[PDB]
Order: sequence, then C-alpha cells, then structure tokens
Amino acid sequence: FRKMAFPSGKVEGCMVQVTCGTTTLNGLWLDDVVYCPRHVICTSEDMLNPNYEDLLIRKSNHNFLVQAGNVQLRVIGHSMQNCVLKLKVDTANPKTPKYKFVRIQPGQTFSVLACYNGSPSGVYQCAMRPNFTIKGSFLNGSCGSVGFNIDYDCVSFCYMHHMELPTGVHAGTDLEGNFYGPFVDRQTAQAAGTDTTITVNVLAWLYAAVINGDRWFLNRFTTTLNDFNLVAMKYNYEPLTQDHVDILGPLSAQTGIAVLDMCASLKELLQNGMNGRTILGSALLEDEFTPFDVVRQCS
Amino acid sequence: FRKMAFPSGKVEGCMVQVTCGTTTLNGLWLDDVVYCPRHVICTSEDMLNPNYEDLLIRKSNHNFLVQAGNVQLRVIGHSMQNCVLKLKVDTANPKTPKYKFVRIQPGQTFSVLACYNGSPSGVYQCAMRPNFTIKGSFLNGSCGSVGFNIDYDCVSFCYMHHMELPTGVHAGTDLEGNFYGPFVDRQTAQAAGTDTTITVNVLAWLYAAVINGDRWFLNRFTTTLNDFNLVAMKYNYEPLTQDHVDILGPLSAQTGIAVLDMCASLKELLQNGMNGRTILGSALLEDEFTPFDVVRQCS
Ligand SMILES: *[C@@H](O)[C@H](C[C@@H]1CCNC1=O)NC(=O)[C@H](CC(C)C)NC(=O)O[C@H]1CC[C@H](c2ccccc2)CC1
Ligand SMILES: *[C@@H](O)[C@H](C[C@@H]1CCNC1=O)NC(=O)[C@H](CC(C)C)NC(=O)O[C@H]1CC[C@H](c2ccccc2)CC1
Repeated sequence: FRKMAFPSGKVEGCMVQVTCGTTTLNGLWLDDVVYCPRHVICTSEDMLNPNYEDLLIRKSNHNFLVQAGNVQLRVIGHSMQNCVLKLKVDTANPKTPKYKFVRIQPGQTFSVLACYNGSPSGVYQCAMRPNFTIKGSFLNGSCGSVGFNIDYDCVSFCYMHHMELPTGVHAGTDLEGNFYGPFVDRQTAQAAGTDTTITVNVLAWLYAAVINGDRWFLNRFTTTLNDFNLVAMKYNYEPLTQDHVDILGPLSAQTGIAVLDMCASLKELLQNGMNGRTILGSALLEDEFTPFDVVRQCS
Repeated sequence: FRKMAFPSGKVEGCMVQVTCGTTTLNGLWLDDVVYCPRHVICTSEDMLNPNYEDLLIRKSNHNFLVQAGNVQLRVIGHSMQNCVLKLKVDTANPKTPKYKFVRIQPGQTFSVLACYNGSPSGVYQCAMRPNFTIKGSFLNGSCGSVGFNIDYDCVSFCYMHHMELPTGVHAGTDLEGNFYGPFVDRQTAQAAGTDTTITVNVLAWLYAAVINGDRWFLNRFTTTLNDFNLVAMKYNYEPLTQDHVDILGPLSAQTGIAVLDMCASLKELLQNGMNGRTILGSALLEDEFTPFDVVRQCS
C-alpha cells in the first residue's frame, strides 16, 4: 500500500511556459486558452504589495511570451479572473483532454504535476487540508503547476500553485483563480490557522492496514460516535459523522470490522501512541488517503 | 519534500493488454515488439511448478491476443528470453519513446507505472532494496507493469513486475527477463533474506531534512568511517564507503555539514531513537531517496 498518483500523461500535454518581462512560470493550455497565476506580471519589487489591476494595464498581448516546447504561441487576448490570468492564443491545444474545472472539498486528494519552465519534473499525491493548505514540494518557478484527478478519460483540474507559507506548506487557487483558504497572492507571511486531522481518512488507512495483514492495533472494545468525538476534539481530529460512517461502509464490509470498533482502536492509538510499532510502514497516523483512494488501491 | 515519481506519459503510450487463454496481463510495446512476463502462458493449475519450455511449445502466434486500446495487434512471431516473452507484432508502436533497457543496482530508485488490463492506474516511486525486492502496490493483473527512470527525453526501463513474496514485498525482472535476486517465477513461497538499510540514502534524506529547515537531530559530535560502520553493522545498515562520502559531497557542500558529522547524528538517532519527534513528516528513518533524488528535488 503506497501513496499513488494518477498517470500524468493527459496533463503533461497541457503544460506550457509563460514569460512576462523576466518573470517565467508555467501555464495550462486547454483549447485556445492558457491559464496561469497572475503574478507572472510582477517584478521582484512588485510582489510585496502588488496592485494587479494597475500592473496589468501596462501590459499588452505581445508582452506575454507563451512557449510550448520549441514553438511560440501568439497571444491574441488577455484578461484577469480573480488570481489567474487567461491568455487567449491563436491555436487550440491538439492535446487537450476531456476536462473540467472543479473546486475540491477539504479532506479530498489529488495529484500534483510539478513543472518548471513548462516542463514536467515529477508527480505526487496531495490532500487539501482542513485549513486549505497542501504539503507539497515546490521550488521557485513551480507556480502554475496544477493538481488534478482523473475519472475514466476525464481530467478534473482542481488546483493551481501560487505560493508558500511560513510553515513550509503551500497555497493556491482553483482554475477560476479563487484561492483555497484565506490567502492572497502577495509576498507576506500569512497564517493558515490550526490544522486538524482528517479523521475519516485515518480510519480508511487503518482499514487499508487491516486489508494488508497489519492488525496489531485492533482491540476488544467499541465506542460511540459521541464518545469518540470527545476524544477527537482533544486531539484536533475532525468530528466523525454518520455520512463518514456510511462512506466507510464498503471498507467495513470488506474487513468485517464495524466502524465504531475501528474508532475504538483509533482512540487507543491516540491515547497510547504506537509504542514503537508501525502501520503500513509508518510510525505516524496517515490522513491523506480517502476511503475512495483505499478502495481504488485495494481492488 | 515528497516521494515523487517521474511523469508517466512517455510510458503510458507503451502499455498494452496481453491475453493467452484466460490469463490476461500487461505488456510493454516498443517498436514492433511486445514484452511481457512469460507466465501469461500459464493456467491456474500451471503456476505451482510450470515447465515453461513445455508449455510454450503448445502455443502459436495466434494464441496471443494483444490489444492496444480498442485495436488488436497481429502477433507474427514469439520467443522466450529468460522469464520474459517477446511477441513480434506487425505494427511498430508510433508512441515509442527514446528508450533503453538497464539493469539497476540495489539502492537505486525508479518509478512504477502500475497497470491493469493494459490501462495505467497509478504511478509511484520505489527503490530496489539490497535484497533485490521492492515494496510496491500490486494486485492480481498487475504483472507486466514496468519501472523506469527518465533522463531528459530518454526512458530507461529497469523493472517488469512478476510476483509477490510472503513478506508482502515484490519481485521481478529486468527487461531481458533476468530476475533481480534469487527468485524464480513459480507460485511457491520464496525467501528474500535479511534486508538491510541503504545508509547512503538515509544520509541523503537527513541532508534534505536540513535543507528543509528540520535540524533538531544535529549534534556536536563527529565520528570516523570505521567507527560509524561498527554501529551500522549492528543495525543492519549497509557499510558506508568513501565513494558514498563523495556522492554525498554536493549535499554536504550545500548544507555546510561534513559527512562524518551527519554520520555522528545518525549514530545518535540509531542508538537513541527519535523520542517521538519527526523528520520531514516521518517518525522513521527514510532510505528510498538517493543523493541524486534529493539534489533533483531540492533544485
Ligand atoms: C511561484 O511563483 C512561487 C512558489 C513558491 C516559491 C517558493 N516555494 C513556493 O511554493 N510563488 C511565490 O514566489 C509567491 C509569489 C506571490 C504569490 C506574489 N511568493 C511567496 O510564496 O512568498 C513566500 C516567501 C517565503 C515567505 C516566508 C517563509 C518563511 C518564513 C517567513 C516568510 C512566505 C511567502
Ligand atoms: C501477476 O501475475 C501477479 C502479481 C501478484 C499477484 C498478487 N500481488 C502480486 O504482486 N503475479 C503472480 O500471481 C505470480 C505468478 C507466478 C510468477 C507464476 N504468483 C505469485 O506471486 O504467487 C504468490 C502468491 C502468495 C504467496 C504467499 C503469500 C503469503 C504467504 C505465503 C505465500 C507467494 C507467491
């Protein structure tokens, strides 16, 4: 059982390089539109407190250099939508997959195709935390890298990368340019607030553990939803709801472990730690697998 | 800092479905040749102790159904090379990337594109352990999935998946069909022997930690190569050599921490555990990042 990303090929064919002045980042080329973070129009002496409206007025289509491999694209229109720029180009991307834009919910997962200068470097799996940050791997130049899921042949884009926070975590927008969380695109320290653990995902991962022969943490006890949450609260775990319980149903059915029984084992793990033992090769409780992820991987 | 796979697009375009009888697995379609594990010619009542030579003699080209998406490929020749079958087909794959076959060394890493019925399901990063197993995520039907690295535009294929061991780990071949390790393709329990930790990789990962602001484990001590290895041995860590030291050089240079100083901190971690603290979000010492991987990710 491994942290698995979706195959990235459909998205690799959408990444391009966007330069304005001396600032270069990545853009997403779908049909005849390139999407990129608006701070590509910023100089280093603009990022502290940019007035994007005023900065963009000084820019014309020909100030946007868009490059797909060795080929230049002609920019024939531009506009700002929230924190993203949309550059209309004269050529539809012939590699455009079936796609949609979605605004993902906290606790859900997606794959990130980290890019630099418009070239894919690597792919990994992330979760949108309850505080609307993600714990990625991003260097200077990675802005415009996107996060996505794939449903059959359809790519659902959900994230575009914009900035780093002092805690080392990452923040960004949906593909309409609205940040996840309370963040703004300026180079100041910003607070994400307390993060909380995604309880339903930890449970899913404990089920995956049991499915993979690791069972030492199961005990003889059960609990109540109300009583588990009294312990969840203390640990900054998200409260569990009956919808969570029914979401966990197929895993409970495959393992034969009632959900409230697994909750009892989780309380004991939370109160007593792991006494140096491990679970699927981790010494911490893992919360970036959804129930859906676990089902998909164990079938 | 994250466990990152290479973009999988170049390899996605090489995966096909291979069926012989009622047994179906994945094959790798490069130029006019499809490569797949030879046990595709086995029935369930053959896998306990197959005589592959005898089994294959009963098979003709038309018994191999090769499917790429919705299109059948015509098989015009077949032969067995070690534990792989090579099916000559009448059509060169138009998506064949620049590629080579390499037999990878223990301690090195590569990406796995896990496939089922010839369709990519997910991508993740693995290491070839010192005992020539890998710790993957593979279900029935995943055989023929490949592992690879990418160097610029060139795909180096290094692994094809064949079987699972009782410990839950995985074993397979290079693309010439020679197993990594002492394994054979028959459905019996087989031993991998003691695994050992990849010391040079743990050091690389501690450097990555320091590069990412996590420094609590650094101490005031140093050691000697000879004296560190006395402690390595006891913990079933691989001995460190001066070549390892020079490999770690660029990381030592970027952080300003002498390699033997980092070795001192590692000895203390090994002797004293982590007392509930963490390093890059893990409560265990991580050994599936090479120095090269760390450099690539932190630049
Ligand atoms: C892409 O342009 C880039 C991605 C960043 C670079 C470093 N890692 C990333 O993920 N984004 C930015 O540079 C971003 C531009 C804004 C939106 C105009 N600026 C940014 O993220 O600035 C951060 C720098 C570090 C700073 C900080 C860190 C630690 C302690 C205190 C303060 C937070 C803001
Ligand atoms: C692909 O065909 C498949 C991949 C396996 C399926 C399950 N997970 C995997 O990675 N390989 C095989 O089925 C393989 C065929 C051989 C090469 C002819 N057989 C195989 O791996 O058999 C294992 C089954 C389980 C068994 C065992 C497990 C636990 C305890 C004792 C014994 C080890 C061999």
